[PDB]
Amino acid sequence: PKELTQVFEHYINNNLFDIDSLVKFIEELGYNLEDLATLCLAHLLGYKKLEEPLKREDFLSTWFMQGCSTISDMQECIKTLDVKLHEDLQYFTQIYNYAFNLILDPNRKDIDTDEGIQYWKLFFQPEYPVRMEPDLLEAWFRFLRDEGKTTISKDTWRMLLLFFKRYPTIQKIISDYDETAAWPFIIDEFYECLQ
Amino acid sequence: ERQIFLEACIVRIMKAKRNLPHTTLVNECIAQSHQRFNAKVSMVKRAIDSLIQKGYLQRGDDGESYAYLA
Repeated sequence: PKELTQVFEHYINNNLFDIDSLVKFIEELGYNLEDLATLCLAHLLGYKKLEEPLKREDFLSTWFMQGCSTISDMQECIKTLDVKLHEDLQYFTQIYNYAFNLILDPNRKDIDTDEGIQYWKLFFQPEYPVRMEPDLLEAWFRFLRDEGKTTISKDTWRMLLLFFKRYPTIQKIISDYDETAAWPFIIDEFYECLQ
Repeated sequence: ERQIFLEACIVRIMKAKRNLPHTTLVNECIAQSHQRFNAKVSMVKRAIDSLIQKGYLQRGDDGESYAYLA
């Protein structure tokens, strides 16, 4: 499809579709790099880590798989993904987990709490599939910044989802949270932090 | 500062067993875990985290099981 290879050729810098070209591309579609939709887009084109170059054959291949040929088609596609992120708990989970490695520095095994909280603010919004009292999410952040926890591991990360899914209220936690369970030690410290 | 016997203990059990439920190991480890002294289920848990982070254990999909990596 000539349009596809024409679009890809539009946002290229020094013969590459690098990070600065992805930024200029999603913004034309109406988004920002920090948005959950970009996570959706990244995941579709099959990124492994955000700053890593996107191969032509990869771009031309995914876009054609969907049935897009215009920017207007691409924009239409992401909007569906972003909506799926709000209605399908499977996709939400699948993307939540996919996010860590993307955000994650290859020169590291953990992400900094700073960067994690940013994405948590978006992921756990009242509107989304994992509904919870905004007071709890505020709690977790308060605890993270006070006990001086500066980094978060993939395990903790993938486990906090399962956690908030079982417990949507600071109430329900104090009620039956069972500290003799697989919840990572970090969660227990949080649990002990409540009072 | 010496929860180290504990890590030593888990991998010993996890190497031989190769896959367990959280509760099983958290208690099975405690079983042959005391003997040098009593250890709270808090402590054995932090070991798992330590090993999870070192590369020894990989948490199962369900979220409540551990698997011994290479």
